[PDB]
Amino acid sequence: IHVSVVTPDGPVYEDDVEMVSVKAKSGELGILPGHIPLVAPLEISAARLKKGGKTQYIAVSGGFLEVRPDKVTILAQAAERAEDIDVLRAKAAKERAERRLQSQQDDIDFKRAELALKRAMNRLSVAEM
Amino acid sequence: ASLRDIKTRINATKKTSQITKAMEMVSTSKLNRAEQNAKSFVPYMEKIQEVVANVALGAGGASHPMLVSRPVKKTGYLVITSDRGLAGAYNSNVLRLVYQTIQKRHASPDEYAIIVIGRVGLSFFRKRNMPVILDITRLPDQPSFADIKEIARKTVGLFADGTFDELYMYYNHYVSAIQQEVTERKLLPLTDLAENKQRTVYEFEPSQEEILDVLLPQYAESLIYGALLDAKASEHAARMTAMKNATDNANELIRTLTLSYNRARQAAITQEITEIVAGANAL
Amino acid sequence: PEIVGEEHYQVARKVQQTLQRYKELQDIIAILGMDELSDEDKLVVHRARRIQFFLSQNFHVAEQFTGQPGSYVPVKETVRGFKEILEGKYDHLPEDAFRLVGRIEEVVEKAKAMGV
Amino acid sequence: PEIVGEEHYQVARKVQQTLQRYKELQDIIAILGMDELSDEDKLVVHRARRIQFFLSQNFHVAEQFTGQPGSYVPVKETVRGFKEILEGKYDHLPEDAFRLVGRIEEVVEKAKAMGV
Amino acid sequence: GLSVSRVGGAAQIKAMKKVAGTLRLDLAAYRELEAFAQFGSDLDKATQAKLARGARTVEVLKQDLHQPIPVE
Amino acid sequence: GLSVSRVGGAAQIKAMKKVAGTLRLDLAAYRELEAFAQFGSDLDKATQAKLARGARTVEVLKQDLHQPIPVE
Amino acid sequence: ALDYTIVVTASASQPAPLLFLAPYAGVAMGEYFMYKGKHVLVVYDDLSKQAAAYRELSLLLRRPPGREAYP
Amino acid sequence: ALDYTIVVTASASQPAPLLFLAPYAGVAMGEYFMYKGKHVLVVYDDLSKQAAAYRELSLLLRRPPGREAYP
Repeated sequence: IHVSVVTPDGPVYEDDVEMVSVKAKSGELGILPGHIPLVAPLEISAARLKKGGKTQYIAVSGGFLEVRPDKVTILAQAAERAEDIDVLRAKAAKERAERRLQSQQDDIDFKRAELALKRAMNRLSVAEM
Repeated sequence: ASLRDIKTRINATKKTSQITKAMEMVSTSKLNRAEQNAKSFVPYMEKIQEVVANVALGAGGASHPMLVSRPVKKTGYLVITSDRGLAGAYNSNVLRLVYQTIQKRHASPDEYAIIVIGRVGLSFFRKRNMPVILDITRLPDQPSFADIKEIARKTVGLFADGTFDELYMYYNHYVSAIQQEVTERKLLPLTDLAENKQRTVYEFEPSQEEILDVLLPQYAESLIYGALLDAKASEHAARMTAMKNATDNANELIRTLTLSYNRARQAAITQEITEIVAGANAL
Repeated sequence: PEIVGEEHYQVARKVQQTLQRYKELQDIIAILGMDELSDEDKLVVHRARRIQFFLSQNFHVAEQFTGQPGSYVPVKETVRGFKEILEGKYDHLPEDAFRLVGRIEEVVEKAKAMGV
Repeated sequence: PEIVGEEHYQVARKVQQTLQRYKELQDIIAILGMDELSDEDKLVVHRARRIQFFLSQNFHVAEQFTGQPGSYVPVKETVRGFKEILEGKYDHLPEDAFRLVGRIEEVVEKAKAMGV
Repeated sequence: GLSVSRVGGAAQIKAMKKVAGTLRLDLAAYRELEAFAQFGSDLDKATQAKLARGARTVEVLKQDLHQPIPVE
Repeated sequence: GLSVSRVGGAAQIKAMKKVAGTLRLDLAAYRELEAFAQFGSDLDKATQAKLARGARTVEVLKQDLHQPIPVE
Repeated sequence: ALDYTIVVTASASQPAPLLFLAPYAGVAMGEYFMYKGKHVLVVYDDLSKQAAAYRELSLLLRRPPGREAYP
Repeated sequence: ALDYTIVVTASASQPAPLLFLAPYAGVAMGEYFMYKGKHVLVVYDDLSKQAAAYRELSLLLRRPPGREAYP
């Protein structure tokens, strides 16, 4: 029935959509409810959710398809929603700069407190009773 | 016994107690966010475990090189340490168990290769002169998937070249906030596998082989990232426990130094009053 | 060195150097523990516990206190013993094997009586 | 401010605040370096060094030792000089040319003599 | 934290008596945590709100010379 | 560090001033930076080179017993 | 503020008994208006100096000293 | 136990001279049975009270004291 796009970071788009037409590495696919349990490795492309009257594009990087007759499950590693494929390579570099400055910040926030603790232990070593 | 020196030593150990208490609260908040990140990773992991079980356990599937155990000419090692210190027995236990399992059963530097995660393990295996073939460092406190993803695909593709022939993981398992159990988990070949008590047969759209060739590196990367998040959670919890014990040791030092302070205070006042009354008796 | 000898003097001053370095670390060990020492200070603490316990000795007078018969150690024997400890020959033995022991042969027989 | 006035009190208090904020980053600059601090605290250490070297004078009694004649600096001109350094008018002038000068026009003349 | 008035509470008008009792608690919660406030995003609303209200309490309680403020 | 010479500089010869004015700076930098090398993560390469220069400074300043060295 | 205050001064150049008797002159000038029904504020700047002056007088009068030679 | 025990008491309200001579009274009572060939147990409940009482008596004799003002 319903599609569920997940990521190791967290679930992205869970809705109630009856038509998905994601491209596998063999070729096109088309999924309606009552479908056979089918397994497909997804190419770097967008999945088309076009059952709510208007289409809904969701991009996958890495990408893997597990369709049940009960539900549709997409195992993705990057699941951007704007889904014009250049925006995934743009958001990857944007969050790359973000996680680089975050990894610098999480190191300096440790080292400042570590200098405070080292000087405070130095004062005990100098005091020496 | 030099009352002013005892007072300055009391003030210095009070300030160390304050700094270690602030570090305990910072690492407690980081442990909370690490548990939230692991709970975010949980459903992807259970779904990839379900799919890999239902595919690799049915209709043979042992033709792939990651299921069947090839003969062992080398052994890979994926060691997960911390980038930063002030965790007590985190890196010591992990690197000690890795050093014991390497020096126990190989006795040759060409029979193994080590992939470290963390500056502490990297400095460990460069002090001990061991190969550190894949060596990324400087991870955030709550790490995302891409930064471990590139070293994870390099690890899996370095297995797929025929180099490792097997590899293991070493990380601290976060159970509840005080133990941090050291685990040796065999990463791959994926011999140890179990179905989810009920199975449904699948239709393979390209073939079974191409689906395994895409799926099994992703399952190995998901295992690596799950062990990495679990090790980061145990890192924040071990630093929390270490700073709590530092506060307790600082407070015990405070109370013994205040006992000695009161002794020196009484001795100082009785000394000065004996001096003054002796000088008054002198006249 | 002109009174006792060069090697005795070197061993005695190196014992005093390691014990002073272990005395300067007791605040870090007492608060932060043995975990943050930078892998040479761990070696200093590890050898200095062994040295501070191997300085202890059973007496003939203390046989009425414990029952252990007591020992008499020549100077060359204890200089060779502390030189073997400072070289790291007995890093694999437990530190409570050095308590109240005359010679390092007696250290080794006590440590294999313990189980090591 | 009832004795020195409002402007002198505010400029002196802000000089004390930036020099006290500078004597909290001393271990951080000495260990972790300048590249890692922030682009908001390095402005603080920037103006702190420009203030800390402008606190020094050439003396009249040091004329026989260095050849520089020495200066008597009134209170209004030094309050104006530290106010102009706190506002940021002299950030483009180097770390020297504040060294051993009387007024802030002497800073301008010495920085033009240095080529800047 | 170290200053005390043993009469005090009976030495206030009722308007100050209604209001100063929680400013005492705000200063206690701030002076306990001001040595902990240098680094870290500790808690979202349990410690940052205490530090914010206490850091504004310190700025409220400052005066200049020769300007006595009336009671109201 | 604690030892003071209040005549100092007028007591030294002109060679010893030129040579020891940076000896004091290197030993003071080593005494200040040794305090952060007791425990902890590590220090970067520049002040570790400073620590190496200071360790060799300490090894220079050691003497033996009753062996005075001429100033040249 | 000088329309309603009284200033009692015993400075450091003054002899130690004037230092000693300044606070008692303060209460003796306050108790007049206290027993006339009025409300008085009396401020003692550095009673520790008055204590040191009474210590000085008791030691020069050779009274037996106690702690820190205060009588 | 009162078939073989002797109780020598000097309580807190008694003056320090009687506190000074309480254990010596106990040993002078024990020496009789000691030098007659018998065995005696003697218990001194808080000799630190005797030390404080002799410290009192020596300070009232105006003897110059040592550390913790004990003579």
